[PDB]
Amino acid sequence: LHKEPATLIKAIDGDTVKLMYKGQPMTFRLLLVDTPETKHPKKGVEKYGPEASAFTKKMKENAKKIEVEFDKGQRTDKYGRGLAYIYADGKMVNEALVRQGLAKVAYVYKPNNTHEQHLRKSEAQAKKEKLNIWS
Ligand SMILES: Cc1cn([C@H]2C[C@H](OP(=O)(O)O)[C@@H](COP(=O)(O)O)O2)c(=O)[nH]c1=O
Ligand SMILES: [Ca+2]
Repeated sequence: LHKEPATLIKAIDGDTVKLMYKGQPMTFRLLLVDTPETKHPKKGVEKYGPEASAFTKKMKENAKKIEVEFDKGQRTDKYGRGLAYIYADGKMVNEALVRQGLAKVAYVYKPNNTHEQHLRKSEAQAKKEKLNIWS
């Protein structure tokens, strides 16, 4: 796997962002995580939804460098969103959210699970500390 630069266009929510990738505006969906929904009516504004978005937003807006890291499988989901591990100044946003109890490790679709254990460990740590989602 390798990191590729991307430029923030707009953070949509905690796990979905619009990035300029290879001079192309693209919506990216954070691999292996699920931040609470703030959009979809069928889900409603979920607890920590807002917090997860602010977090991603903040992390990404304050970053000097944004990098996208595709996994070994599909790079896009059925919605056409790029599936990556996104890094803000070398910090994986996916993990950052999980570690904070702002996302749960979800949608682990092999073989796009390269950092699953990593994220799982951070999630365990967040549950362990009863952070946000786990509080
Ligand atoms: C993270 C991720 C989401 N998705 C799909 C699973 C869900 O489809 P459905 O929308 O049909 O439930 C949806 C979850 O994304 P969101 O959390 O943005 O809703 O996106 C993938 O297909 N692959 C992935 O790796
Ligand atoms: Ca989500």
